[PDB]
Amino acid sequence: LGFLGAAGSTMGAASMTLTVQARNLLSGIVQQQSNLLRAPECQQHLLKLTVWGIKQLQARVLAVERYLRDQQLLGIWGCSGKLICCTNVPWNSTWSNRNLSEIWDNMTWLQWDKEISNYTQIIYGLLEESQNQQEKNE
Amino acid sequence: LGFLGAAGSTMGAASMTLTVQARNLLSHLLKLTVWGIKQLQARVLAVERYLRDQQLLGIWGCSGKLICCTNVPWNSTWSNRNLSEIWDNMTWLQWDKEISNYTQIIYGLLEESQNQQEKNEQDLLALD
Amino acid sequence: LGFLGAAGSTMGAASMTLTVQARNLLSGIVQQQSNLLRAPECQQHLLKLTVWGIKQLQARVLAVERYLRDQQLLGIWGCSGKLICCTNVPWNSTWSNRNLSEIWDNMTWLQWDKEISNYTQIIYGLLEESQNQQEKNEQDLLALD
Amino acid sequence: NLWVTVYYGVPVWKDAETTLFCASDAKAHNVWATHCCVPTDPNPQEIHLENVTEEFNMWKNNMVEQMHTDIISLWDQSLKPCVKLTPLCVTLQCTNVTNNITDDMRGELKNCSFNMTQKVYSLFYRLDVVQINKEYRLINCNTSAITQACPKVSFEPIPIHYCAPAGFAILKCKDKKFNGTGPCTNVSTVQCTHGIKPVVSTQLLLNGSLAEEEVIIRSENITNNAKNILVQLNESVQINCTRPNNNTRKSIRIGPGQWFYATGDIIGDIRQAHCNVSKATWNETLGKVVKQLRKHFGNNTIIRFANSSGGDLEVTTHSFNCGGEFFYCNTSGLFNSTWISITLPCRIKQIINMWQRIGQAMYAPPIQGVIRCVSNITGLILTRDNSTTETFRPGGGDMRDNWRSELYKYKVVKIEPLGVAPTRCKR
Amino acid sequence: NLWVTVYYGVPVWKDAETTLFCASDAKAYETKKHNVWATHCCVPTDPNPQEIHLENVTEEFNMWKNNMVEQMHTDIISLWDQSLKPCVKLTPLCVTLQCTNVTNNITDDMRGELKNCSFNMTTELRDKKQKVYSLFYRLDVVQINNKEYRLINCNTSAITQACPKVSFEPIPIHYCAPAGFAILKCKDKKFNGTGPCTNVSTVQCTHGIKPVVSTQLLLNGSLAEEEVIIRSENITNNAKNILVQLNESVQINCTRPNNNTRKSIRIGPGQWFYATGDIIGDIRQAHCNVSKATWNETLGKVVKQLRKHFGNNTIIRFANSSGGDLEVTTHSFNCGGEFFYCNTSGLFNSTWISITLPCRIKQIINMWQRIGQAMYAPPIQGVIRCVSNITGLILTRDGGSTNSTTETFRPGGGDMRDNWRSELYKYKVVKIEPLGVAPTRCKR
Amino acid sequence: NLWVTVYYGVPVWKDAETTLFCASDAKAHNVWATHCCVPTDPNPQEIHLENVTEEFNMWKNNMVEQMHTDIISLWDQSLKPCVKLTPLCVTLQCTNVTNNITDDMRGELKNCSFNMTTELRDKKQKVYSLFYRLDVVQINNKEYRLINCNTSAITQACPKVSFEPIPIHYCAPAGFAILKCKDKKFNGTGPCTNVSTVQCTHGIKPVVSTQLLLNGSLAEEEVIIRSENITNNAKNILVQLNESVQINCTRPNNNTRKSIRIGPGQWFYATGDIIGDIRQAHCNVSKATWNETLGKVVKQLRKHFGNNTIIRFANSSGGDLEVTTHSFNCGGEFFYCNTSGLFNSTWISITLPCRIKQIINMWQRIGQAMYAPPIQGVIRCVSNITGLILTRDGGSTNSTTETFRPGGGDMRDNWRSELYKYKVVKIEPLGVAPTRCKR
Ligand SMILES: *[C@@H]1O[C@H](CO)[C@@H](O[C@@H]2O[C@H](CO)[C@@H](O[C@@H]3O[C@H](CO[C@H]4O[C@H](CO[C@H]5O[C@H](CO)[C@@H](O)[C@H](O)[C@@H]5O)[C@@H](O)[C@H](O[C@@H]5O[C@H](CO)[C@@H](O)[C@H](O)[C@@H]5O)[C@@H]4O)[C@@H](O)[C@H](O[C@H]4O[C@H](CO)[C@@H](O)[C@H](O)[C@@H]4O[C@H]4O[C@H](CO)[C@@H](O)[C@H](O)[C@@H]4O[C@H]4O[C@H](CO)[C@@H](O)[C@H](O)[C@@H]4O)[C@@H]3O)[C@H](O)[C@H]2NC(C)=O)[C@H](O)[C@H]1NC(C)=O
Ligand SMILES: *[C@@H]1O[C@H](CO)[C@@H](O[C@@H]2O[C@H](CO)[C@@H](O[C@@H]3O[C@H](CO[C@H]4O[C@H](CO)[C@@H](O)[C@H](O)[C@@H]4O)[C@@H](O)[C@H](O[C@H]4O[C@H](CO)[C@@H](O)[C@H](O)[C@@H]4O[C@H]4O[C@H](CO)[C@@H](O)[C@H](O)[C@@H]4O)[C@@H]3O)[C@H](O)[C@H]2NC(C)=O)[C@H](O)[C@H]1NC(C)=O
Ligand SMILES: *[C@@H]1O[C@H](CO)[C@@H](O[C@@H]2O[C@H](CO)[C@@H](O)[C@H](O)[C@H]2NC(C)=O)[C@H](O)[C@H]1NC(C)=O
Ligand SMILES: *[C@@H]1O[C@H](CO)[C@@H](O[C@@H]2O[C@H](CO)[C@@H](O)[C@H](O)[C@H]2NC(C)=O)[C@H](O)[C@H]1NC(C)=O
Ligand SMILES: *[C@@H]1O[C@H](CO)[C@@H](O)[C@H](O)[C@H]1NC(C)=O
Ligand SMILES: *[C@@H]1O[C@H](CO)[C@@H](O)[C@H](O)[C@H]1NC(C)=O
Ligand SMILES: *[C@@H]1O[C@H](CO)[C@@H](O)[C@H](O)[C@H]1NC(C)=O
Ligand SMILES: *[C@@H]1O[C@H](CO)[C@@H](O)[C@H](O)[C@H]1NC(C)=O
Ligand SMILES: *[C@@H]1O[C@H](CO)[C@@H](O)[C@H](O)[C@H]1NC(C)=O
Ligand SMILES: *[C@@H]1O[C@H](CO)[C@@H](O)[C@H](O)[C@H]1NC(C)=O
Repeated sequence: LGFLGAAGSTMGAASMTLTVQARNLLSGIVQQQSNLLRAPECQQHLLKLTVWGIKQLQARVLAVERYLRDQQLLGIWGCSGKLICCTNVPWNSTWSNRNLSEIWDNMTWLQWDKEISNYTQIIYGLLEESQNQQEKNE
Repeated sequence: LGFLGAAGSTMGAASMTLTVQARNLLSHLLKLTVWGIKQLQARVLAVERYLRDQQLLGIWGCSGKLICCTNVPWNSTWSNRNLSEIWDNMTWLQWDKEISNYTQIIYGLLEESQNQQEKNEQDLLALD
Repeated sequence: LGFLGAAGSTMGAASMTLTVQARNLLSGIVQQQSNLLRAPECQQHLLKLTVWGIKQLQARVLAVERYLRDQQLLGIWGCSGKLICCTNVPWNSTWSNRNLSEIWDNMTWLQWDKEISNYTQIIYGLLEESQNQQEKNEQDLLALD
Repeated sequence: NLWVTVYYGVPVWKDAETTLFCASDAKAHNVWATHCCVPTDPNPQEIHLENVTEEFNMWKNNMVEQMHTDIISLWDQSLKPCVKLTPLCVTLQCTNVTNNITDDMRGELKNCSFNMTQKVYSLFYRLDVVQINKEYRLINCNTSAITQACPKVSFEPIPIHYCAPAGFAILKCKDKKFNGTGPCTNVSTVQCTHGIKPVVSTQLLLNGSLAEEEVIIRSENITNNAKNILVQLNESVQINCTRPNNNTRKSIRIGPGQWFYATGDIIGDIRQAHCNVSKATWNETLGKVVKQLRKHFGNNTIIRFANSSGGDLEVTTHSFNCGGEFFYCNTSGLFNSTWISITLPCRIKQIINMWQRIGQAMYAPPIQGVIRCVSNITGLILTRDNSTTETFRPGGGDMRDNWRSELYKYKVVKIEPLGVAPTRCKR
Repeated sequence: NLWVTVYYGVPVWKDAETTLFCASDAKAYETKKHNVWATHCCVPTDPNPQEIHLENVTEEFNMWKNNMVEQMHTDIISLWDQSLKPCVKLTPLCVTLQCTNVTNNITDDMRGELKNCSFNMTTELRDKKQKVYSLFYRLDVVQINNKEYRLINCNTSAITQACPKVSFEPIPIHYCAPAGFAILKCKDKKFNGTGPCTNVSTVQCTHGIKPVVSTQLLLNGSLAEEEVIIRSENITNNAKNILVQLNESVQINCTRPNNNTRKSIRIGPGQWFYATGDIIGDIRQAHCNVSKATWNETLGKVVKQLRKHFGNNTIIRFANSSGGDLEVTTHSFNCGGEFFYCNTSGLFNSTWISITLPCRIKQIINMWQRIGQAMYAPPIQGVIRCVSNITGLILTRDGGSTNSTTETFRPGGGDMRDNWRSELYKYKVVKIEPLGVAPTRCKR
Repeated sequence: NLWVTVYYGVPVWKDAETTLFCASDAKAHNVWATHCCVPTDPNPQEIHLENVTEEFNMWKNNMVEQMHTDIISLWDQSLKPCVKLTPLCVTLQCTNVTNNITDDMRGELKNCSFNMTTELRDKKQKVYSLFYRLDVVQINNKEYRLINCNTSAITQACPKVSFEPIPIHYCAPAGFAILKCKDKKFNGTGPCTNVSTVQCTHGIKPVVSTQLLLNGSLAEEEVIIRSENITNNAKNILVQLNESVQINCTRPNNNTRKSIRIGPGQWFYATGDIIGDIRQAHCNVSKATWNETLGKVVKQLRKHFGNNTIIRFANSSGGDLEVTTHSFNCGGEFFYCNTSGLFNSTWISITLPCRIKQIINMWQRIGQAMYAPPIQGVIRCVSNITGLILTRDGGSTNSTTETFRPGGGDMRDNWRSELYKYKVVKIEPLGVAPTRCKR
């Protein structure tokens, strides 16, 4: 469908194609830097040792850190190497009391994310605790 | 041998240098001066390309491996050549040229295959 | 005992808390991003001061490189995702000739690291070779079916 | 027994603000050329998003603020290393330039002689000087950083494109007859914006996009009389503008290593600068606007167009800088009617308080020869002033409103691949 | 038949030189938006830091070679200079001055301290030069050979006026390790500054340090715990400064009693100069109070400890400073935005076996012992009072005969690195190397 | 039933642009490497790629463009913080120097005085200095302006700044590699064998010169004639010699320097009186060596130009001194030497006079110029020519005889002559192949 082509599809339908969104960030970073590097030579601007050149470099670094933040976190939760991982943290009815057919069908991921936005930090903390317990068990 | 010393080796023989080749991908006052900026930009560039390749391997499965196998069959369309013609009497450089314009096809297939495998392991875990 | 509380322990006892240090180092990127939420956009002041900024930027880049180098080595050696692993590389008496109990107790990790500093690169090359051979052997088994 | 599943590659996003980068075509000495050096995509693409409802707010859109900041910065960077005109603050001895002129230009130009560190003379426009105590001084002689623009720099607008940095995406609203705010149902994702020319004007918006099959009227708050109303036309109105007098340029030495570019004698007769708007076209254009204005004022409500209000010249007359010279045109002939070949005289001046700042100004060196400009009127900036009759006047001066004319259908979002959902599945 | 085992998360470190990041309490930023130390170094520290005691770990420290000190020094210079880069330059004031004496209600002590100077300024039309005037302190004006004067830096550098909106008031600053690094600190009581330390603890951030700038006497630092500590790089040399850390502070009360006003002079298009205006009321000297008994007791404690390196049957004598410029001959601190140079000869004058210190004010400041840059400190309206804590002395030992039997100490120093050393001496930066190997008995 | 197998660490590469950085010998205020920082390995590594043939093209080498950019940027960075000389762009009153001056310098060296400010804006001083004619332009009689008053900003080079070339080693970032040709008698445009891989190039000295090269590498065994297209007269010919030619250059006068304080601590450096007599600048080229050298060059040219044909050498067309003379810099001083004494022969110790100039618009651009402060004492330098830059005339008439002249001047050619052996490639570790396996 395209990079955000599944955005209006249901969560269930959109569980497919995860590979394109996962792939798009680093592909985009490399392609943009490549396009600039061989561009008709304007890097003298970067080499003016001005604030513009620094901001361009800062943007690249922060994009990398955001990427790694997510990978590092998946490593922490024990999900490294997978696009889809199951965990041992049970779902709380507090976060949502809607059923699986109710949410996986007839709702997009954008809608879902808004519905449970306020529980993001709680869930992430719980996922880390669960993995820590398993490291202790093994 | 050493870095790229296997460039003249056959594809089969060259598999024995995968480790060394991989090892070369990621090799106090500081002010804004030309040499300083170029070094920092260069470090960033190396990291960005490194990660692109590591993620691609993660997506396809095989994370952490130098050598792996997937379930995508080889199409005679890409190249109808014998193993005795590919793994011997041929280098990796030559091979890359031979199938250069099929790269994206292969990659899309690898991505879809892993996606299906992930759905299937999720279903089995859901059994009970 | 918190981060590095095991530093004065002998190697055996110290290994009981590898998890503690690993968690503090392997969460470093995640924590820096959290700190940027605590003081959102104060970085805009920092971005106007270019020398201060280049030094701090250099530090951020290096932190990333250190992270990736450790992960790459564990990956190439076949110890990805583990804090403790065994490999198929025999130990040389040349590197160290003391008995197992002599090494594991009555000596700290700092002392140990000094004892074998000159063999680190040799060992790492061997760890690398063994893993590559193992991967070929797996490919053989798949082919045999 | 539902469990938390973590998914990576989830197609979601949030409103976000970042810095967009500027791309340009192959053809881009121009002030924007250093900044916009990245080539645009040779074949830009968009992805339509089926069944996605998004929400826009053109009045709170940080694409507009960025364009505004970037344009000011570039103009200042360009002028920063150029000759300062402080040495020319000395009192001038001026005559009335009545040689071969029409009456409408009488006293408009002045022939001023002065001393330097040497007797020199040049011509000035009346609007750039102040009579004091034949003695004249520059209008901001002792108050501002008046500098000379370097003659080599082109300020001709070149379409530029804003492009998202990786990790970001620009969403575009394609709804026809879009209000500029609220929910939008025809949304596609794009790599970059369309090319936009960074055209600067007041009262009438020039060389923008046209509306499709309707005149669209947008404002932050339609009844609030403190807000401006932007009107986007579906047809352009052609306007021809000129400075018919054949000029010449001379340089003088004002200090060590410092030269000033002065207006020399005018060749031929001196007549007034002006702009031509087709009369019939303009009357139909106003009628269309009125038909649409009534939607918010009533079906039988009477609508009047008034000429102007008090204020600084830049916001009381139409302003544009075509050819590199600055024109201030009297638009009262365009807004003088009640609903229920027009010649606009123009004044020209060289010291410009660009961007409505105080204490800074740019001096525009004169253009030799004759200036002839052709441009498209694509929209209007109006302000609303007993319920029977509503009255509207031309407005402007806040440049954000011009940038917003094109950047109303775009928003920037950040992509966030991680999220969770429950499922019947445990490790 | 043992095998190689690989471990990650091993508690091992190596000495290292890296860049630390600057962090603060955060609350100070919200409170004072114009403080350079809060604007920059904006990153919050944890409100609740921990120290991890390392049981049975011994480390060596060497404060005299501590890279953390060098970083602090450099960061300060860098921030300082950036703060002045966008400020109005005073180049147009490097003119011939015509000066007379300020004789209006002047006490005896200041007869000739202040001058009334005037000059011809051209900001309008580059013509009609206008005679203007302002007051100056004697220290900043040099006579050209009867009433002809110039500002002291015209043959060295341009002077940049400090921006009135920029505050340099010291606030606590913490240095924090980036991930992958740790800071070890020495907790030993009575620590020498060098060599092995028994009680070592790991921290993420240092205690807050106020970047107070002073010469010959440290202000607003940490006190020694239960002892007066005398430490130096080489105690038997005389080429080194001696840092004496006191266990009790000595309070000092400083004032600039004269009530000032300002004259705003327009130099150019948004270019303004703040000149010292007329002085309201009578003129009397700036000065600092030190309690006499407290000061005696303080020296007695210092001497008692100093004797450990010299013997009991010896004479210890305190003397005043040697000649040189003000930055090294007088005590020098910035009080309430004004720079003060105080005479300490009244303190370091005794032999062992309510003290009023007169002060001078200077406006043209050549900082950090650099030559070629200069700052003009704009005048402050009203009256200025500062109440600070003396926390440590800086002494130098003089030379002498083979066996004079008497040692003489003076209030020397002046290299800012030492002030930073007095707070950072307890900290060391190490890097963590979590990956390593050992022999074991297992196989895959 | 072969299936796809995936490999990582595959030894393949593609042509690529990269970001390069500096490395040095550690042992070496010198503008070329104040912050090079990275030491090279004392013993650079090189890997021979047996059975690899690769394509190189020196005329499309991105490394040349990058070197050009880095050189210009560093140059400007050096001058950016130095004192401006705007206050010297005033009417100058000049007479000739006649004091024990030889004929060659009459009218070349001038004695000039002017009114310039002191440290206070309220006072002026009368000062004087010596100037060379090339930088002084006559008004309408005894009155002169600086040559670039109405043309460019003049920035004084800072004292205690060296321009002496330091070998710069370019190094590739991880993920990239530099390939090199060891193949002998390689002209830079075709495939080469004997390819090796390095991380860093040999050090290249950033020598700036025009018609003749100085202190470059020598060819092995034979003189190599390199050009993009020999047939097209518009292209330059880079001739790399296999033996050096020694050249001895001097500025024989014993000079002095004055230092004039102006403004708030700014200083202007100016030429003072000359001690002893006044003599003309010159360069010596060993004569026998020069003759033999051209014969060697001609012999190689004949491969493309004929055995029975006539090859001639002649002096260049007119134009700016950086076009018509041999420009170089010794000790920081700028020389403009006459080469017509070298290129004057027909095939089938030579003293060259030199001029000295101080206000220089380097890198073929207008709007900026550097003022080179004087050097006290006597200047002497000895260099190795190692190669020439030549161009050819029409040849359409009487195409039996053709003439070559010194030419070019495009600064890029001084780099191409050293970088022709190197190529940047990127490493692409991933690839696939069929095999017998399954998951
Ligand atoms: C070592 O460490 C010591 C610290 O102990 C260092 O010494 C310190 O140095 C700093 C830096 O100078 C100094 O901070 C200054 O403090 C000034 C006054 O602080 C007082 O105000 C508080 C609160 O007042 C408010 O709240 C009360 C309610 O309780 C109200 O009644 C009041 O109206 C007001 O709203 C008082 O609590 C405090 O009381 C003190 O107690 C002390 C007990 O120990 C005692 O010693 C003190 O003497 C005092 O009694 C104080 O009264 C403050 O004015 C300074 O800020 C000025 O400069 C900044 C620059 O950025 C301006 O932004 C700010 O507005 C101030 O400028 C005013 O004055 C100028 C002209 O002078 C004027 O142009 C401005 O407009 C401002 O106008 C003021 O005056 C007007 C006229 O009256 C008035 O209308 C206005 O409202 C303004 O007041 C600055 O923050 C520390 O106090 C000082 N500490 C001590 C103790 O000495 C030492 O330097 C270190 N070592 C070294 C040497 O490095
Ligand atoms: C091709 O390659 C050749 C070979 O390398 C190269 O020639 C060399 O050029 C350099 C640069 O011009 C020459 O370097 C100078 O050498 C003199 C030698 O002095 C003699 O006498 C002293 C007496 O004390 C002895 O100690 C010494 O060993 C010699 O016998 C030095 O005096 C020069 O130093 C000054 O210039 C330096 C510039 O980098 C400064 O760094 C240094 O501090 C000195 O300057 C300061 O002090 C001076 C005191 O006299 C003062 O006058 C100055 O104003 C300033 O304050 C310098 O090192 C080298 O000798 C040449 N080699 C040969 C064999 O001739 C070619 O130039 C090159 N070609 C091209 C085109 O690049
Ligand atoms: C937008 O909604 C329409 C329904 O209104 C979706 O169209 C249906 O898609 C299913 C497959 O998932 C087909 O079996 C139906 O026959 C389609 N209905 C019609 C009327 O054609 C459409 O797929 C949705 N868009 C997205 C992106 O999911
Ligand atoms: C380049 O090609 C040669 C063959 O021409 C390869 O050399 C052979 O290597 C095998 C190794 O098992 C020997 O048994 C043969 O005797 C060698 N042949 C000859 C003629 O000597 C060489 O290895 C190839 N280069 C690379 C890098 O693989
Ligand atoms: C259009 O904008 C006006 C602004 O006053 C608002 O009242 C109206 O509801 C908006 N219409 C739509 C469809 O969003
Ligand atoms: C819009 O403007 C009117 C004034 O005519 C005001 O009454 C109304 O409250 C405004 N709308 C909003 C957003 O409150
Ligand atoms: C070190 O710590 C122990 C335990 O708190 C204490 O008894 C000892 O006195 C300390 N040593 C020093 C030098 O402070
Ligand atoms: C204490 O410091 C002095 C400084 O010169 C040194 O000589 C002495 O050896 C140190 N003592 C110990 C126990 O470290
Ligand atoms: C300096 O100025 C005076 C003005 O009277 C002029 O006569 C004199 O020739 C000038 N001197 C120089 C060296 O330019
Ligand atoms: C020499 O240069 C010519 C022209 O560029 C080219 O055709 C020829 O192949 C080159 N020689 C070699 C050995 O590559």
